[PDB]
Amino acid sequence: PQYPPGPPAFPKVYDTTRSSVSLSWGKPAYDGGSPIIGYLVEVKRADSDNWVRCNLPQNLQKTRFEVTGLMEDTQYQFRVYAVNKIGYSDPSDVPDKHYPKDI
Repeated sequence: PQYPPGPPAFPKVYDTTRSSVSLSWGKPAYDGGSPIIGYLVEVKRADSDNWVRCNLPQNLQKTRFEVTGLMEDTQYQFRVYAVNKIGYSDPSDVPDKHYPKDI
């Protein structure tokens, strides 16, 4: 008997550019009894209700991802799913709203 994994641990922004935001997280506390196969990153405009998927899970084995194609001076929010062969974790929201900016 196997379940979807738990939420990714400690998600954060760790870099930005004027057109991208880079997120990092840690492996979930539990994997539901089947190995983690990937992660799924979703991004929305902070002033929006429409989340957009940024990648295919099997394409994202590492616990970091650069979200590209973002508009400078526009605020975004992010959430990350852990995935295994059973399904998707509860998403782990990335705290706060974030601008893509040259820092």
